Amino acid sequence: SMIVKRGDVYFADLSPVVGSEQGGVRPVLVIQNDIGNRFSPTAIVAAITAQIQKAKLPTHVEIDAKRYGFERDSVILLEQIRTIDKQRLTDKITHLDDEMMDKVDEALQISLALI
Amino acid sequence: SMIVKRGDVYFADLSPVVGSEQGGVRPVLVIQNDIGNRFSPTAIVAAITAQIQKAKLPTHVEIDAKRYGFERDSVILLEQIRTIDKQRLTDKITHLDDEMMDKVDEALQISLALI
RNA sequence: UUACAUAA
Ligand code: NA
Repeated sequence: SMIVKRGDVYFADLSPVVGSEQGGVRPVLVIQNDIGNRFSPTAIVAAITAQIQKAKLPTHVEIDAKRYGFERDSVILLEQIRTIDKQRLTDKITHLDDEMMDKVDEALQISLALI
Repeated sequence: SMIVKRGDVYFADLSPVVGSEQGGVRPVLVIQNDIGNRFSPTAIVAAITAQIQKAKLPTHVEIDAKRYGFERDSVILLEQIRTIDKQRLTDKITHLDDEMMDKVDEALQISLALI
């Protein structure tokens, strides 16, 4: 399988889904550790949306599109995470810096009560 | 949406899946924080399996069925996470104690590179 | 009447 790295953002097809799950083709952020990312057929990712541009919850991290290379201002949803097989991935969009990933890590810890 | 709690174990159908995403009806462990569990229509869960013969990865936590009231000795796969609509949850099996959840937390931190 | 894969 393709190698990916924590911090990578890829388009992925998350369909089909049930109820309030996030579906469709959308950007996703790789949040699995890099050992699994190297050896496993699967990655763990967080959904990104543009339906909001500002964080509503402490599990949200805003992405400034111009700074980070996105089409529009988006938000990473650390309450919407899932293990996906790498075949769902298509094109790599970008790789987020440490400033962003530190915010992602805090949001993930809150999301999963690891605080 | 129904109230669930971190530490709860429910059956859920994780299918349909692609590739090596954990599929089928199986127990899942709620790992989302309880504020999210109260206010959101989705729950973040980890898949559980009974294939205890596979090599134990650092993202795996073993469940002794006699102690914890399961049908057979099982393994919590913290590399297999899903955010699912609560309507997927069916029968409640049990609620895991703090000793078990401390091991889950450690494995989750390894899975998501939050060590 | 409830997987496979994945950690030098
Ligand atoms: Na693909």
